[PDB]
Amino acid sequence: KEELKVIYGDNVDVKHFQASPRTPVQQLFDSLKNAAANKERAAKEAAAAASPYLAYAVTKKQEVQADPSNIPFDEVLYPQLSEELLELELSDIREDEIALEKA
Amino acid sequence: KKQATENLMKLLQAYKDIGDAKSEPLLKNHNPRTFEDRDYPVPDFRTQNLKAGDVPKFFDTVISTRASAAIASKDKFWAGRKTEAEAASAKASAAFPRVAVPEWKKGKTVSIENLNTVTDKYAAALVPKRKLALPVLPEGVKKAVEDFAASVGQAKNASEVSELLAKSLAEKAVVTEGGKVVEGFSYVSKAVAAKVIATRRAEVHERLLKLWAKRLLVSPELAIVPLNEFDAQLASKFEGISPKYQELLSAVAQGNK
Amino acid sequence: AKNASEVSELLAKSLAEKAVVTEGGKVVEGFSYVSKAVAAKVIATRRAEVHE
Amino acid sequence: LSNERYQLLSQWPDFTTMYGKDFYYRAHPEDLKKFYDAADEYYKLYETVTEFDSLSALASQVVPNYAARRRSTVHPAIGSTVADGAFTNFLLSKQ
Repeated sequence: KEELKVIYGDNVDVKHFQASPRTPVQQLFDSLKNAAANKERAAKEAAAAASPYLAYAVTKKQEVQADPSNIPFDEVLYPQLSEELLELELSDIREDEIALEKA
Repeated sequence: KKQATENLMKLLQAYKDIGDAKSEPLLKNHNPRTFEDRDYPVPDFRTQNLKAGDVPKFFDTVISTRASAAIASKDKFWAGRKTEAEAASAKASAAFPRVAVPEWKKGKTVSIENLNTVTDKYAAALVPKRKLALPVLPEGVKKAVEDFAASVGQAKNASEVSELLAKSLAEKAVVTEGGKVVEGFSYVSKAVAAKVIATRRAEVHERLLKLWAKRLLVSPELAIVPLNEFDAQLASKFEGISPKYQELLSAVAQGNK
Repeated sequence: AKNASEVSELLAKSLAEKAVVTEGGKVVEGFSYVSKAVAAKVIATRRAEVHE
Repeated sequence: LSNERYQLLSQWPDFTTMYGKDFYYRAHPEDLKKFYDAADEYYKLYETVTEFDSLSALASQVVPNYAARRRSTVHPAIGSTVADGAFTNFLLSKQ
């Protein structure tokens, strides 16, 4: 809910994204549909930052955070981990399917 | 503390090296299911003299013994892995990069051109070591294809003609490792893998629904013993089974007349 | 750049498929036409449902 | 003196190069909690050595005890080596 509160509002409907998470293309198009209010929030914050160290730091952080190529995809980063996190739920189901084949 | 942190960082390098020499899966040894013995002799409740309400408490202490013995077997793995990595931690390299702090001399000051290249080193580790090259359509090419549709006269649907060009590159977006494209890298996403789980849950839940369909077409009186109150009835002998539902099940089985 | 051929053709075809008609240089709007490959598919299915 | 302590927080190993999940899952669960505690400790040490607005009130804990030693009833600049050397003149002369 907190990860998607910054996009879809407060009535985020977390049931829809728990069941079917958003694809890497929909994570992109939710980045780009708030980027104009993100580049303007960073420019309004860098103008009112307390010192020109902090003003560069809130633009350099937003220059990295607004680029959608910098979103960390755990399946792209660690491919063997996200297949093994898949076979934690595929093995929990397989233990329920062996219990019905025995029955 | 700097030496403790260099010892810990050398230890976590020794853990990563002897776990990548053995080529083991990442989640395998942290999963205590993998240390569980499935070929254990599985104690039979019909030879342990249980009374009516005693069978589910027998089942809980056979499970929680066999689960505690899998956790304690995972602890014996990691306690033996620790001494294997602490031996190689003592023979290690210890050439780590240092934390980027702004350079401050003894009586001098700190330039903002050094506070900013330090902040560049913090925001250059915010990028991931391998990333999807998710393409934004620039306005330099999203207008050169919008007005090309507006010169033909599709200026009313000029919104959708750009988005398909954006999505067709977004869908076959390739991954890049160090700016270069690692090629032949297929990844399974988190919306694909949650569709494999949702169909596999639906094809095992319909076997549970088909299991109980046969048992309630043949024997429909079974729907009067609730599923949680079922093994609270059992005992070790058949004559010890709790008669809460026995005489009701015998009369519902005889039919509606 | 290896599949740079196909990424252009889909942009060509997406305008080609919803290509509008123009009468005198201006677009006559609300002009639906049934083509000669659509109308020969109406004939080929209607021939197959009377031959069966 | 804060600069001499900041110079040894400059030579601290970059622990954030081991935050990835290929170090998370290869490592013992107790040696990873120690590693995440040793990274939280550096931010405790570094955020207090760069608290340079606290040095001006630490200097006022040194001033009043020094300034009372200078309010000597003999001399502001008196010390033991001079006052022992002037006891040698006082004692090794006649009464």
